Parts: sequence; structure tokens; C-alpha cells
Amino acid sequence: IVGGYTCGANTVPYQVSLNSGYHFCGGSLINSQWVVSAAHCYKSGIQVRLGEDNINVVEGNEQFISASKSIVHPSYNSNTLNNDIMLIKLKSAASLNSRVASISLPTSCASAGTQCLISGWGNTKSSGTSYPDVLKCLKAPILSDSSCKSAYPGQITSNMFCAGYLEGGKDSCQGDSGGPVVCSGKLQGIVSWGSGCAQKNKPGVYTKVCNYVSWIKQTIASN
Ligand SMILES: [Ca+2]
Repeated sequence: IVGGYTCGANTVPYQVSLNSGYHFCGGSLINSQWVVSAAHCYKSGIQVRLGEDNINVVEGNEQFISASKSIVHPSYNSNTLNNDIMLIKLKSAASLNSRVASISLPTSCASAGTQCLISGWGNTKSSGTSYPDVLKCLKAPILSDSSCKSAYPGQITSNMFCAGYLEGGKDSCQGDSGGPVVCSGKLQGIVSWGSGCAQKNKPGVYTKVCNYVSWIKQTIASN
């Protein structure tokens, strides 16, 4: 997150870190045994880390649970990042309390103007590299489809939306990928892509989760 703030320990209780020896992507806990992330975060050997604040220090609220199965969206295209979503099942159910909690799936899509909370352990600099140890947060609005398409001609599909600030300075970034965009208490987006980070007229591009609720539900029901 560039131009955000320190969230506060365990204030984003559905935020997970995906670890393969090191943090490499975010995710969102959507029930005791399943995480939603970005398909471009796919790899084998994932451990899901819940209850994290400082990802480099054991602080006492962590749960570390191996993935038993990963499911990349059937129509994921890695060249265009269309359908940039994947589900991860935990080998065991997480214990849910105030500091580790699921986030509700949307029943309807969000619209431009709605403010949302974006969170992660990604890069904090736009022209530089600094990775935080504690979870960072950014409040940002959803942008219009037309401004989104204007920023990124020929690249925005119906499974993507833009959020952030066209003036630059505030954005998600590398290492935030896969993590949440929560608006009015619903998971509306997944950190997916962007040209650099926090660049003028290059807002963040997010997977449009409301389009995938049917797929998420049926996948969970059968796996
Ligand atoms: Ca920790």
C-alpha cells in the first residue's frame, strides 16, 4: 500500500498472508476453511497465515494452516488478467474469534463513489522499494467504469473495476496482490493489477468479486 496508514493489529480480521517461505500475496478469509485470492498469486506449497499483524514476529494471534487445495478460476487468463481470482481451501478449519473472522460476500455489486478499505503488506513506495512488517490500509473510492477504461484503454473487462485516486500518491502495489477491497462490510474486490503504483492517471485495477459469487458458492459446496 502506497500513501496509506498502519491499520492496527488485527483490525482487518479477514486479511490473510499467503506464505511460501515468505509473504508473497494477500487473501481474504470467507469462511472457516476457505480463502479468496488472485489467480496470479497461484503457486504450490502455500501456507495461509491468519491473525497476522507483524508478518516477521510471532505476536500471539496467528493461525498457520497449510492449503489442501487451490482452485484457479476456470477462465483465468494470465496475459489479460481477466478472471483474476482463485480459491484456497485450508487443511483444517480456522478458529474464528474477533481477531480472525470471515468477510461477507457481496449480494450485489458496488458502484462508483463507494469508499472501500484496501489492505496488505505490499510495497509502500511508488518510486522505490520498502516492504512493511505490519498491515497497511488505504481508504479509496471505486472509480467510474468510463474513467477506468480511459486510464487503461482496451484492457478493462466486465470482471474488473478501478479504485483509488487519479491524481496519484495513494494505491495498492506489488505484494498487496490477492488481498481485499471491502466496501460497506462486503468483499467487493481483489488486488489484481496496475501500471506501476500510485502513478497519476494509473489507478488500481481490482477483480470484481460480485461477478463470482455463484462460482464461489458452488465451488465451496462441492469441495
Ligand atoms: Ca506475526
